[PDB]
Amino acid sequence: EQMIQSVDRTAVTGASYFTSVDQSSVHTAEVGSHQIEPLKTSVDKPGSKKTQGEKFFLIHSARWLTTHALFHEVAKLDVVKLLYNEQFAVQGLLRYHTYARFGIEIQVQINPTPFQQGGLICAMVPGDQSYGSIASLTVYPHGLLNCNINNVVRIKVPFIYTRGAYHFKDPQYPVWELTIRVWSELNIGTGTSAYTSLNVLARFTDLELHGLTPLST
Amino acid sequence: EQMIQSVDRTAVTGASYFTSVDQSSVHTAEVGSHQIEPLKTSVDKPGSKKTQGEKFFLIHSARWLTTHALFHEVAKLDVVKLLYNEQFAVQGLLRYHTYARFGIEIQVQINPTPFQQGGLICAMVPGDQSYGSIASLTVYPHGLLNCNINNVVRIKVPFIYTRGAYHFKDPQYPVWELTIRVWSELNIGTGTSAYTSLNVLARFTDLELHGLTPLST
Amino acid sequence: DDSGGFSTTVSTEQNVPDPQVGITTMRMDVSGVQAPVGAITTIEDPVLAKKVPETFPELKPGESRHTSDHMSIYKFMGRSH
Amino acid sequence: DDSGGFSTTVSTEQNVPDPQVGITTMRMDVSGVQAPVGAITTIEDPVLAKKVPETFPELKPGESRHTSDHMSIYKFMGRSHFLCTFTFNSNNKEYTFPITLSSTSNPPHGLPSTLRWFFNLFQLYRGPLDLTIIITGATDVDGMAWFTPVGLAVDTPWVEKESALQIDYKTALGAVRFNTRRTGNIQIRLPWYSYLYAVSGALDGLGDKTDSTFGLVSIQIANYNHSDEYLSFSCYLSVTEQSEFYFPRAPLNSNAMLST
Amino acid sequence: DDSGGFSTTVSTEQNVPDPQVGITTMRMDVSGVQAPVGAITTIEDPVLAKKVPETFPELKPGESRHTSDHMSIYKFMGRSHFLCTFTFNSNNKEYTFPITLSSTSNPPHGLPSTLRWFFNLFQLYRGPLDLTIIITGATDVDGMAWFTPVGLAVDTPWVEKESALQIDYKTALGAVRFNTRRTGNIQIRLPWYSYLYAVSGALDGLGDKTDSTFGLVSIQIANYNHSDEYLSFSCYLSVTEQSEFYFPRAPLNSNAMLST
Amino acid sequence: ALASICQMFCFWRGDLVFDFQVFPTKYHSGRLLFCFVPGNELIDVTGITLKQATTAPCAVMDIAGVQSTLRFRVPWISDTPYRVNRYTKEAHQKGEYTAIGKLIVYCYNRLTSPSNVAHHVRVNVYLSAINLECFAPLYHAMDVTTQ
Repeated sequence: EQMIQSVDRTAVTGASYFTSVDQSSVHTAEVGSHQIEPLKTSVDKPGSKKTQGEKFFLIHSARWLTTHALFHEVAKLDVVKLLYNEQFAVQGLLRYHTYARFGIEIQVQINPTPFQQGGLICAMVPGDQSYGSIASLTVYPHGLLNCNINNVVRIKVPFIYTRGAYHFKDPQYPVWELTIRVWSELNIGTGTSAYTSLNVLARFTDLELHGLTPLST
Repeated sequence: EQMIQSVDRTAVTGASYFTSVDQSSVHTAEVGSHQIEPLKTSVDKPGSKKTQGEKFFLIHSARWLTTHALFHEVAKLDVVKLLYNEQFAVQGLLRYHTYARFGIEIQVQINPTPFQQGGLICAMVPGDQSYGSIASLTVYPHGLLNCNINNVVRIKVPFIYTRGAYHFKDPQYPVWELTIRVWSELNIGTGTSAYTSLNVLARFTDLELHGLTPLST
Repeated sequence: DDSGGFSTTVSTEQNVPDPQVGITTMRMDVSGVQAPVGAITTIEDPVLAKKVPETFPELKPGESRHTSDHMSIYKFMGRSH
Repeated sequence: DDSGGFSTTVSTEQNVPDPQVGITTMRMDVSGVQAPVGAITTIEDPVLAKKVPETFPELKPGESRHTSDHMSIYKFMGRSHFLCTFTFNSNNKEYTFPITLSSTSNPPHGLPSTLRWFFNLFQLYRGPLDLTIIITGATDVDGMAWFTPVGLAVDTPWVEKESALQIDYKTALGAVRFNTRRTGNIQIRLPWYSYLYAVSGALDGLGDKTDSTFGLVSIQIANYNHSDEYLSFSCYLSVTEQSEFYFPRAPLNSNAMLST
Repeated sequence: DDSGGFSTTVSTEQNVPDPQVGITTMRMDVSGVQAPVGAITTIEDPVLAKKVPETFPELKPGESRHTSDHMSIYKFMGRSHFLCTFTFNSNNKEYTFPITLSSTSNPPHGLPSTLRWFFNLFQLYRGPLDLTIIITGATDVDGMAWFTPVGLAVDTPWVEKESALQIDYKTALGAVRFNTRRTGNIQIRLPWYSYLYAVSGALDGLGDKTDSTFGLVSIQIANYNHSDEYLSFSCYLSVTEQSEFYFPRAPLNSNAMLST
Repeated sequence: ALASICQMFCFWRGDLVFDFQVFPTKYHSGRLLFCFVPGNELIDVTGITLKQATTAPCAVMDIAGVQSTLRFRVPWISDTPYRVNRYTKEAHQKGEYTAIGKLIVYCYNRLTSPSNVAHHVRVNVYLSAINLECFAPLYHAMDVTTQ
């Protein structure tokens, strides 16, 4: 006896997170095939999680002035909360995911002219500063911006927090607080520009993302 | 003679697409290190391009009715244009990138009761249908929805287009057009439900992305 | 699948270009003395639509008696129009 | 770098924990007869701030003359330190106090003295604790204590009031039952039961109410006839060897350290 | 089959006890990169209901970070849970309460809270138990306790009345004799003496009065001068490692779980 | 059974396996969409349309077939290693949550059927657990949850 073929009714298909359970289903119909280009229209690296979500972003832009006293807070930043914004390309990854754990890397940039003088400490403070001493900020990961020596500081920190991941929609408390204090006042002679500009660049390192979700906010 | 160390002034840092050229720069300060969890807070796969951008999405939802004549167009879809939307998690990848080349996979689902009868052809048409015959749709990648046999069709197609990539902000012309025609009319007896529901699930395969960009629209 | 897609069903290509040559040639009988298993099919299923259609007994139709193959594109459209 | 980051500069870790032992030991001269190359540095550069500071010639300072190392944490904080004290004024009453590492709490409700100091040195705390309660005054008083993890139903903290809960709900969490005639003291380890990774001591506002509470120890006493004298309790916390301390913070300013 | 029964269908066991451990451990990914063949099933067929359910891709959830496994029975129920409480109002009186696994008994006479819950999870119970009694209030009170298996002569249960029996009949069953001055607590294992295979907790009518009673613990106190304060007792049951639990039942509806 | 064991413990984690069983005839037809929306259980999910809910992890079952059941296994998605039994406590506290999300059920395609068959299909929802870890015993009598 010969066997005459027939459709295979029940099948299960899907991709990533989704699933399809069909009673009546039937084989899928491909055409063509994936091709590689001999001549690349766009030579830059094809976008991915690491290209989009992990790049540098301009968080905050402030100015350090001669009328700021000692221990004045030049810029107070909630770092992650500012990275969650419509402006920054990391959003499109974060807006659709519930939870994320990640590192952070800060780059803070001043531009004093050599005729000015002063200093700054820029420290990464988990949670909030709470109480403890301003003198002791050197305990936290930090760097000292000195008008004489360096105009650039860089900081790299892992994920410190009391839970598994930082829920962006309804954030429990800010994971990091970046605080910029006048470590020694800015001083000038006559005619020297009375300020310095200050900018902050932040990005994620080792970003993980969980919980796809329709919630728009 | 002994050498006393000193700061290395000029350095170049950056990540992905960004670059920093500093004259005054200084070494970066790490703390801690990346840790792996012995107990996973979220067991699902960590999000990436392939989890977010390539999943299935509900494009269009229509109904095939007994009063649609032969060759009636049940649903006309511009597939990619509907995938570019605030609702769908692929957006956050597409909204920040200029160009993309990609595959497409369609799944079209009806639910006729065995007391109805009729058919459908669902074909992927590049560009526009233009003129050519409706009878000949079987040339395009397609599948035939038959109330007797299958309620599910699946289609997989590569990137067919006259350029390198489909620019989403100002799209030249639609890459794919999905057209659902009444291939033989829907017929019922007395009392049988007078319709069928019809839904479409589309996703990208082998998605590439180029051109990060601040343009919000 | 590379994109992360899975399924139980076998994914099979549809409408492959150039299945056959447009000139009559041999490359006995075609179908016969067995059965027309190829005369019943489900046209909706792309795995079953590639089944070689055969219905009655038939013979191999010899060789075509001119050299060129007029159903090639680079011949037909080679003629300037 | 894995994240795709690049740079020419050498990335070097900053403020590594436990560089040296806090006891004097040998593990000749320290510095001398060469130069104080270590006496000029750029403190802003984290590569150059790890240069061993040396200025004058010096000698190795022998061995310290006692065995133990008092600057270890598991020794120093092993000594049990004061927490609270309270007095029942009436029979058949319950009292519930949390262990709250938050510094927003000012004593008598909160951590006083050294505990308030210690739990603000670092960001995260994860692990069990040892707790000892000491009883004063009235005798022939039976009492029950039970430990309630956070989020579960419990009576209003830092308040003495009659029980709102069943004897069945109480005993299910586990309970000691003591008599102030026979013992007069108790020492018992508190488990680490939390839906959280750790419990941070420095937090504000919303996150302060949940993440900063370790758990609520409660005490109920019955058969207290107030014809007798006062009944005083006191609590003292110590740290086991299974506790872990993470990511040092800056210590508290002298105006934030209170006492009881 | 031995009984002479035949069939084509494959006979497959249903609801096997202890499929998995109740602690997170590893014994890569769980499911993925293949298909969710496990996401479609016929729950009516016992051969197809044992198919490991899997739907999406998932990862192995590491190891659980505490040692013990709290979903074991010999751990969870090892903690001793509340049973009853009672107070003598007069000297030279006896009190007798049974250990009755029946749920027809509604507390204060019966099993309350968790015990009432636990002994209704399964059909049969066979083995010894550990019992601890805790004494409150009056001091300098000697008392005797004795365990009486079922069917043997015993005074009216759940009732405080003067003894009907000899000191000779009492001491023959074995007895502790304690003084509430010195101890204030007792912990003692109860033997399994039964003419029955086990003692079931869910039964009605006739079979409920015999098969559901484990045994009757009694307590007699003498030298209680009621010029003193109240004398309170309380009892807490726990389960040894020689107890055995058989044939799981359906747990109690939320209207049948009472508290004390 | 799962609710009666898990009511006695403070903290629970694991995978919860929802077993859906339709009771159709062979002549009904239709599709359901079962969506999992990771978050706390107080998030307001009733405004989500159907196209938006295909973002979240979902599964679609067909009513009439040879298999009745679709088993929806919810992966563990949380920011904390555990969740907590809060129903003992009186009012709600942000940050302290029992559920890992809400499970929405839509009507993906309508229900079609002849005249002489019932116009609706009842659907049982079962519940079980796999990879379960619970600890910290307590005592609580879990009350009926009305939507």
